[PDB]
Amino acid sequence: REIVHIQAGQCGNQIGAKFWEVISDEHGIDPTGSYHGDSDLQLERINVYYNEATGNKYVPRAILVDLEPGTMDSVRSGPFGQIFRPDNFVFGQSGAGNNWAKGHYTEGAELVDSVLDVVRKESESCDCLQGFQLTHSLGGGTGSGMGTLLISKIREEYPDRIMNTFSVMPSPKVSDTVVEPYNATLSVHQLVENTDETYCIDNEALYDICFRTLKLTTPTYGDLNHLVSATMSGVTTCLRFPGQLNADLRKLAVNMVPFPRLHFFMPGFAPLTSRGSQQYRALTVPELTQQMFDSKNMMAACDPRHGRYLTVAAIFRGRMSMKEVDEQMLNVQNKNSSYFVEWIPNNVKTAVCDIPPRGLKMSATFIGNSTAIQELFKRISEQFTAMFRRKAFLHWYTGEGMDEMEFTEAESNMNDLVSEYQQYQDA
Amino acid sequence: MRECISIHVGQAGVQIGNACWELYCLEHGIQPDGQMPSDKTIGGGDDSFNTFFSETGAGKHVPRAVFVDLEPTVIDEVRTGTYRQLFHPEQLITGKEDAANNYARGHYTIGKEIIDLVLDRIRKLADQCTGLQGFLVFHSFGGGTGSGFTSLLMERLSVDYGKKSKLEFSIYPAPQVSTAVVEPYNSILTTHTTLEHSDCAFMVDNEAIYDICRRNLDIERPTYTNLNRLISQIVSSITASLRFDGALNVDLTEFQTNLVPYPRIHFPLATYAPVISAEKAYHEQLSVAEITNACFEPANQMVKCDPRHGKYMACCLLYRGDVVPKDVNAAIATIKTKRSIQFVDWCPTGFKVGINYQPPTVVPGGDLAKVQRAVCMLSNTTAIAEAWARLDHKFDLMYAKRAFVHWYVGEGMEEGEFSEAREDMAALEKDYEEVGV
Amino acid sequence: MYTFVVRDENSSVYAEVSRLLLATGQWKRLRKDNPRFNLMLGERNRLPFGRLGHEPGLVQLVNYYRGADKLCRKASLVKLIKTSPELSESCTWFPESYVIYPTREVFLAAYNRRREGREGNVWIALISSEASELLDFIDEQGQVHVIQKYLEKPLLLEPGHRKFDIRSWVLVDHLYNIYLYREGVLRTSSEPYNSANFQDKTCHLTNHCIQKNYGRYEEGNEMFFEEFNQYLMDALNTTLENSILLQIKHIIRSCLMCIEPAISTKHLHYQSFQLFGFDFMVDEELKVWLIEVNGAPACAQKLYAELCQGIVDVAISSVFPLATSIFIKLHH
Amino acid sequence: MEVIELNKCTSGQSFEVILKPPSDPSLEEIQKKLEAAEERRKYQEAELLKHLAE
Ligand SMILES: Nc1nc2c(ncn2[C@@H]2O[C@H](COP(=O)(O)OP(=O)(O)OP(=O)(O)O)[C@@H](O)[C@H]2O)c(=O)[nH]1
Ligand SMILES: COc1cc(C(=O)c2cnc(-c3c[nH]c4cccc(C)c34)[nH]2)cc(OC)c1OC
Ligand SMILES: Nc1nc2c(ncn2[C@@H]2O[C@H](COP(=O)(O)OP(=O)(O)O)[C@@H](O)[C@H]2O)c(=O)[nH]1
Ligand SMILES: [Ca+2]
Ligand SMILES: [Mg+2]
Ligand SMILES: [Mg+2]
Repeated sequence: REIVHIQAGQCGNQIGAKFWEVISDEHGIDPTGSYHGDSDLQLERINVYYNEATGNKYVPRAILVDLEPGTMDSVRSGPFGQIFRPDNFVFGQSGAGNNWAKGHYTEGAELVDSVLDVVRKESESCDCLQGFQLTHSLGGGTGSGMGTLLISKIREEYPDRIMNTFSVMPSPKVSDTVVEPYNATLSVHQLVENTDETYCIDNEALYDICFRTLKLTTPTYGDLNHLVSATMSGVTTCLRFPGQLNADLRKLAVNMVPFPRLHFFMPGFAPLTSRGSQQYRALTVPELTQQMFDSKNMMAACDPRHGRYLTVAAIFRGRMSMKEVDEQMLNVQNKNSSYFVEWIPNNVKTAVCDIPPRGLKMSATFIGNSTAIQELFKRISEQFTAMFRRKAFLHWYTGEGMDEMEFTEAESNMNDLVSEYQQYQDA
Repeated sequence: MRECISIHVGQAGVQIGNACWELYCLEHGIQPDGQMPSDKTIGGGDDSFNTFFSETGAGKHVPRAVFVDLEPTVIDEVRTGTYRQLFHPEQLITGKEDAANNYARGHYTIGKEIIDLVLDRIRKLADQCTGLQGFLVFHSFGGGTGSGFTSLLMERLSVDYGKKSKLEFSIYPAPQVSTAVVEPYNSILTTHTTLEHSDCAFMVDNEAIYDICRRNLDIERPTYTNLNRLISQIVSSITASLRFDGALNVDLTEFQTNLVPYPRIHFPLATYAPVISAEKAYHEQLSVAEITNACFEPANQMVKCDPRHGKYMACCLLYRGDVVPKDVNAAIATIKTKRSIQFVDWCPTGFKVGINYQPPTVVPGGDLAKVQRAVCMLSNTTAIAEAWARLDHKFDLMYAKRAFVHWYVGEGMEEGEFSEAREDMAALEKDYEEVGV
Repeated sequence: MYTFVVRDENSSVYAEVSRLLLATGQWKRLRKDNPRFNLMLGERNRLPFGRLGHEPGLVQLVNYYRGADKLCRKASLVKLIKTSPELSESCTWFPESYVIYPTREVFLAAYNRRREGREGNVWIALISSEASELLDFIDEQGQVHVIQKYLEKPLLLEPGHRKFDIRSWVLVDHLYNIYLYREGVLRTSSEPYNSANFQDKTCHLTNHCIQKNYGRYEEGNEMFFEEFNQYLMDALNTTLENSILLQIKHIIRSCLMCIEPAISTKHLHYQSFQLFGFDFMVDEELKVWLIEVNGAPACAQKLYAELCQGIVDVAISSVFPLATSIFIKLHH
Repeated sequence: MEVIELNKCTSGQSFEVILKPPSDPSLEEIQKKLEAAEERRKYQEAELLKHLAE
């Protein structure tokens, strides 16, 4: 059951590259795509993310997309750039200028068919394609605008497959440009209709985790991406390794998503770790459980205590007593029953994987469909209207052919999304 | 002799079929290559074990069984496992992508595409049957295939085999081993559609099998392999009369005659004892009165409920091992005085008993210990309706918010089929209510 | 921390227990329909016993015994005694009783015997001396009532010729230990007793509210045990224990050990305790009779503090430990 | 009490002890529900591919 991975834009390719670094290392694949590992459990489900090339080399089933060649040239020169298929690099030249309209309507349109051709070439060789995962950001132009254009076009050509995104939400604490609320609000409107599962990775939360918990005084995008590549390895554990649940992208959406629009999950990771610095005192399972439900480990700046969990999926990596895991997971549900909806029974799921991530003896990844995620969309909706009611910076978009209406519409659909999350918060 | 065809649907059905057929082979002295030395009639026979195994001129004994999953992962293990040579591949049927925990996907979308293939492969087994009595269907309530495709298959067998009996071994869903949050939906949807097409259904609540494995086998975290090897002993107890010489429950129609006086109320409660650990070698062998007494402790039931607060409509005792009728009647008299065994006014307060002297067999290196005598009680008691209420409540909690209903409508189902199924279940609880008070 | 839910808000008793439970810092109250509870103070109509004991990692306890209605429903109480060879033939402590269905033979079969023996032929549902005045009266109701002998020779406190009944509170825990509360109550009629023409409504049928006088001799018509023992001591040269309590403890033990194999939760997937309330009557021969069993009882305002605590000590915290006695264990 | 109908075999025996006496759809109609849901499948998908056309 193969997955086709797509990374678009600066942020898309950087967290995209690190992801392939992390999971290649976990599966024992080298920058040359040759398997030098010590366990056949590394290979059992390697076809999900890797194609088997000639000479038994492994090539990521990955498509790299950008409207300028800068970031993708850096990936190719990066640590693992040689593992990627060179035909799967698809770049433009003029760039999208942190402009949703350029990625979605004008500059992206020239390039979008060249990408879909590479997508088709990868899907055709799949035994049984289950779906796609897109890494991108919502604040820029290429990943924000062209990414949501590919999603709409992939839905056209593969309407019965799963669309998965790791979408990086913008924050003034980590801000490239004042138009980021415009780009995100236009992308969220697309994600609501054309994705099945979206991991809301808020740069606001990644900064606070780097600054406050990790005591990094001035963190880089590489420090934030370290947190992202660890989360992405977590949420993909049951895909990449064998388990009891017979895990696929569709079953995840069936069980996580009670209503089709409310498919925006808060990721979480434990323990939280900085780069290079190693932790030697391993954790107790009570510590893993307690941290992964703690707001300080949430990758979206929302307080889950300000909402209620519709569904939760926890995945533990490492050698540990699964009876203790069950006891501890049952403990937090029973101690905090008010923060779980009572009309969805048995709405917490726990899987375990024996293989730990490089660095830690045991980890825990958290995925949550909380109604507190509205706090994130409220943030974007406020930052949006602060500019929009003066029509500020709108010339950047109308010059590319867009109308004021399309902004007003996107504003309303997101505000609707907020009120729906509030609908089920007060049940 | 009259043949019975076993059909295993979905992961739970397939894996339990493995558990049962491995045990069936050990009981009948059949080897993983199909050879049965003790069988002198080579290439044929109307013996009782031929009710479940047909024969080839080469001396192989082949299960009258078909395995169907909408995904190859579980059945491919059968194709490569210890008993790979037992089945011919036309009996192992796989799709490419499962029903994703969705009844509507298993019944309509993927089921419609493969139902005719399965029925054709089933017809190949029926055309080796001089007199077919019916089918034994193994499935789960919770999976999309186990729930969706089974109700489709069961509707069709009523058409193609109208007069043949159909029995169910159904796995009732339990959070301790739950694969999906929508399993109450799948359970109610499948039971409603299948009810008219099933003659007798033995529900096995995974919660019961879990706790039994934990208490009596001292397994802190039981596996599917742990659960299924226990279940196969209960299934073996129920089918033994069809595979061995005996007077009780010889045809499939006797199960409904002895256990089902009312058509809708066809869910007997199975109770099995003794379950003793293989690691505990220091043991104390339980008498007839001790194991019969355990049949009325709810901890040994395949569904947790309180028979004392319900009425019985029929009660069978299936003993295996060193048992004589005198000790049985003595045990019954002792128990009758000390336990709340109320029968309905329209049925006799009797017990139908059968005894097989071959003691229960155990898988070598299993978790179950070899015992001198075992019993399986089959009681049709209204107290089992507790399981329906539990299931229907969880259904009512989610459906009030129409949670997850869109995944089902997105496959062609209508919201009204949910309400049809829940009303049927609501009637089923009332039917159990009238009989029990 | 332990968790509990409250599904009977009119419970005079368990209102206090949830108050005491919260006031420990080790118990949190959830919403009524939250399934992840350690303890349930369930309702009185259709308590969902079938849904209890199925939460993983949760020891569930409930304050009601499934099947105790047959002891607390008069029509079934009567049926329980006539049939059970644990109480048959004629347990010398239960009034000769009969159940009557409104639109039967045995009620008349012995009614003649007590006018043709010229015996005490008074009965009770409300009261009357003639059969037709109740059989036709029950037919007026539609609800099935029971009919039984009316004890015409009551013991009477002095001064005042006061008729009373005795209510002892009993607590059975998950181990089926029978705990009799050391403090009982006498609900004395505050008005003297009529003995011949009983058409007078509340002149003799003692109910705590039917007397609505009510609160004259001692507050609330409630004489506690320390006084009733002293009256017997001074007025009859005996004690409450010998004259009355040995029989009360016998009947409680007898009634509760009868239905024990039917309601016990010894090996169930959920545990159960229940507070019962027995109602007794004493005649002039110092002979204790069983009026009714009340499975949803209420205490007296002087004793709530002490009783509603002993429930927590021996019936709740014995299953959910934290970090002299007021009961009398009736051994069996 | 009363043991009745005892049949003895070499593998075992059977009997019945009493303690007290007492006191389908058509293949046609299947497709008219099966196929009627493949159509709702396609009506919903058409409205999607139409919405993507706009
Ligand atoms: N006792 C037992 N229960 C099982 C087994 N496998 C799955 N289950 C239970 O079955 C339910 C799900 O049914 P599955 O058989 O896994 O579903 P399926 O038939 O494969 O349907 P799909 O969703 O298409 O995969 C869960 O509640 C499990 O607890 C098994 O091998 N033994
Ligand atoms: C445990 O996490 C996951 C689970 C699945 C998965 O296939 C799955 C199948 N069935 C369930 C659930 C069953 N009951 C639930 C209650 C709440 C939440 C969930 C997910 C469930 N999950 C897939 C995942 O990656 C694709 C995944 O991430 C690592
Ligand atoms: N976490 C993280 N965020 C990034 C990274 N690069 C850019 N961003 C965020 O993404 C937004 C800029 O979008 P960008 O990807 O550079 O524009 P694009 O090339 O048109 O897709 C800003 O809000 C940045 O904070 C990165 O490497 N890591
Ligand atoms: Ca033969
Ligand atoms: Mg940038
Ligand atoms: Mg399956």
